[PDB]
Amino acid sequence: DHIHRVPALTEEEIDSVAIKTFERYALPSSSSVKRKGKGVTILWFRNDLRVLDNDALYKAWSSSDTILPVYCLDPRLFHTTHFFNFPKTGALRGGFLMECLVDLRKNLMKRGLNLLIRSGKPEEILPSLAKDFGARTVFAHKETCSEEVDVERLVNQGLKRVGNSTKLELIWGSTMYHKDDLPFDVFDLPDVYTQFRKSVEAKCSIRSSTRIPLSLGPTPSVDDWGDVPTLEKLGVEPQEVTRGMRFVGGESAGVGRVFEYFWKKDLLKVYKETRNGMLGPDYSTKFSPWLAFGCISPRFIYEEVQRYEKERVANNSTYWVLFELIWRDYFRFLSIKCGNSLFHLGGPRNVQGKWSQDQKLFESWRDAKTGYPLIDANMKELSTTGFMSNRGRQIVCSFLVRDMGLDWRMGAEWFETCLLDYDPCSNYGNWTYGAGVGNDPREDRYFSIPKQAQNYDPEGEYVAFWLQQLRRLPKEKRHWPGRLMYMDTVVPLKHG
Ligand SMILES: Cc1cc2nc3c(=O)[nH]c(=O)nc-3n(C[C@H](O)[C@H](O)[C@H](O)COP(=O)(O)OP(=O)(O)OC[C@H]3O[C@@H](n4cnc5c(N)ncnc54)[C@H](O)[C@@H]3O)c2cc1C
Ligand SMILES: Nc1nc(=O)c2c([nH]1)NC[C@@H]1CN(c3ccc(C(=O)N[C@@H](CCC(=O)O)C(=O)O)cc3)CN21
Repeated sequence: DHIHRVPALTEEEIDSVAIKTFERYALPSSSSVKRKGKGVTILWFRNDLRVLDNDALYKAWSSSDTILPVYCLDPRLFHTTHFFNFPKTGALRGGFLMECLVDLRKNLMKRGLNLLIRSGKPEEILPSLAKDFGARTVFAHKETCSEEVDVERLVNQGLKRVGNSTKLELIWGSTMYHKDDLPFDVFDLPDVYTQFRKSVEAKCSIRSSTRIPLSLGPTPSVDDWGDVPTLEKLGVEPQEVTRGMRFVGGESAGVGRVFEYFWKKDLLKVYKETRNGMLGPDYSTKFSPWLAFGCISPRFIYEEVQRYEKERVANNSTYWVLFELIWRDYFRFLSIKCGNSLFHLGGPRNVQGKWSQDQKLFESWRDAKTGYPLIDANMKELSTTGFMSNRGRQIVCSFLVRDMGLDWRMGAEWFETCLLDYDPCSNYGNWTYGAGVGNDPREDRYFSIPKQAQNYDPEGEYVAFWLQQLRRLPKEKRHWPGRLMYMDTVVPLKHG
């Protein structure tokens, strides 16, 4: 078949939906906020590429009279992964990022601002801009993992080294439940998801999304706002989606997908019954890439769900989308409690010894040549589109770790290279769980390829779509085609 744009909306539809959505959440009046004499501030964007429900943007605006929005294309983002040195950012996510930047500049311009784009390290670019424009502060969202917090440290020290006079203000964001509202400090986050969930749902409230004014200007006088970099300048060979889902970067496209899934298609009311699907855009929200880049936020999604429940229907599916967003919150907070044990072979559980790093075995998994259609189709979906269904990710993870016996980080780093929605907290969090090195032993499980195939792809419709040489075969053969109609198997399945 062809490439399915996600969202499937036309460029005009995306623009009108974005306008209506921005309109719906616009700040009624800026009456009560005085900006006179507050000076210049720099807003440093990272993975919060949106205008809507952006607390850093709001705080920057309300504490200044002029804002200089900046995005730094950090050279380290295009180097290599930590342990196995795969590309740090694969071509597909890189392409999605560029679309996100183009859209952010466009949306900032609509509110009277613009986005200064520079290529280089934030700790070198920001202190320089702060001095040049006499900014009193640099606002940004707080991140949680080692690499990102190290950059925060370098930027903070860079600003001090040019004087006091300039402060880095990090704002908590990204989560549906706010860190400050939790019924426990993250150091004491429950190691069992169910307990974390029951606690926040019983003792916490979700904050309303932050309303942003329609007028946010002016910016300082800038001679060159910068071109959006090209992947080629960054040393990445562009790659386009040849088949399947083609996700469209940017906040505009993101709110367009929320509109598309919830309202236009009215699929939210059946979400829970379909979320284990693997084929097509319809089986789940597909919000992950926009959430990862911060093109959309969970507080916004929650308010849309509330409106849906009021106007259309409230049931187990409308609630389940929130259940899943809580999983995202959980791994984000867990990243703080775990620190770098999140990336260590033994994981947070600080487990065992073992594991092979057999390059040949790994490559067969990576290149979709394991000989098992269920596995191969998923790995091909990933390298072709930068996305994989949640069901598929759990399965390929179990296969790599349990059937192939490989160092789980090889799989985690490959996902890091390929996923449009790559998020360290969620990626490594879910990998530690699947690998059995997280701190909830009740989640340690082996996925039977035959059973999974039977339960989630009975007609072999999914593997057939991705592995066209199986399309002619009847089911039964689709999943056990044999070595001639398909290919040899690289390893026996660990469980009979
Ligand atoms: C090995 C492995 C690696 C993963 N890597 C990532 C990753 O790098 N980034 C990422 O965002 N998700 C990751 N996931 C979680 C989950 O598979 C994806 O969020 C989901 O497939 C994204 O598609 P969706 O938006 O249609 O999902 P939906 O089912 O529509 O869920 C809605 C939202 O809930 C959140 N969510 C749902 N399930 C999970 C989960 N298990 N953990 C965390 N958040 C969840 C996401 O933000 C998602 O967009 C991983 C899962 C596994 C098993
Ligand atoms: N977005 C993102 N953020 C990250 O921080 C991150 C990724 N992705 N991808 C995976 C890598 C690997 N992660 C790691 C892994 C190990 C240490 C580590 O062992 N640190 C030592 C101290 C420094 C040293 O001696 O190496 C430690 O004792 O914790 C740090 C970060 C950070 N990683």
